[PDB]
Amino acid sequence: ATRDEKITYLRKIIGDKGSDAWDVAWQEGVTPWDQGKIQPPLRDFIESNDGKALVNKKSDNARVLVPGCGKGYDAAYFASLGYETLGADLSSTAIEKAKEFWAESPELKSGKLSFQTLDFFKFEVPEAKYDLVYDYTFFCALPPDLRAPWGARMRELVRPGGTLITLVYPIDGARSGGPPYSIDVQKVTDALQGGKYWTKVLDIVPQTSSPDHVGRERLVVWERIN
Ligand SMILES: Nc1ncnc2c1ncn2[C@@H]1O[C@H](C[C@@H](N)CC[C@H](N)C(=O)O)[C@@H](O)[C@H]1O
Ligand SMILES: Cc1cc(C)c(S(=O)(=O)O)c(C)c1
Repeated sequence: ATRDEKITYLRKIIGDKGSDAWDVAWQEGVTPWDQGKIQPPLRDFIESNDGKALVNKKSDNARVLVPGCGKGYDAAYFASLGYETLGADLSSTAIEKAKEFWAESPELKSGKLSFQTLDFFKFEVPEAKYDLVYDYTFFCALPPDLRAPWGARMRELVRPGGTLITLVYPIDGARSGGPPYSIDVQKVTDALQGGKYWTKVLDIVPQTSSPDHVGRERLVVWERIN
């Protein structure tokens, strides 16, 4: 019942079952990551002018992908802004949980918001790709040997000139624990760039962070270049 127990039990299935351990933890209720809401830094950036420039540039077909959406809080936020948003998670339970949590959302009924059980590493990239991708508590969930494929998949999922927002969390330092892995902007930079493929347009410390997130989180905005 203790959070530390739930993390220890979670890290035990990931060692025994691997990627299939995520749907196991979702249906078993062991979801110590679920905060019920989007992180404040995401809203403040979008409502800022540095973020406004992206929301006003938004075309009438701007597509947003939220890998590892969980219950799809961030995905529902981007749909509320007018984006054709897709929430993708490996767990079919989580996708079913997101569809209940946002059942009354006008965007789920209209189709702007969509929740699908997809594999970030396996699903077919749409031809038009994605104008924006948001990664929170997904890169830090992947084991270290999957970060390079993560950045490789991000290079093809984001269209040229598109945006990849990465809320780097948790920035805990030398903590060698499993999920959630301690990450920094450097680890995200190495995975994304294999000035090769991306441009770090913004790297900021969020003004309004969750209290447990203070000092362990940075919002980084990447642009896909040629
Ligand atoms: N290869 C994958 N493709 C898609 N989703 C994945 C993959 N591996 C793990 N996940 C999902 O990533 C999520 C990680 C969780 N910490 C959820 C974090 C989620 N972003 C939240 O804020 O609640 C789980 O829902 C997993 O099912
Ligand atoms: C994948 C994953 C797992 C856990 C347990 C947590 S945490 O909320 O407890 O820190 C986070 C943020 C991500």
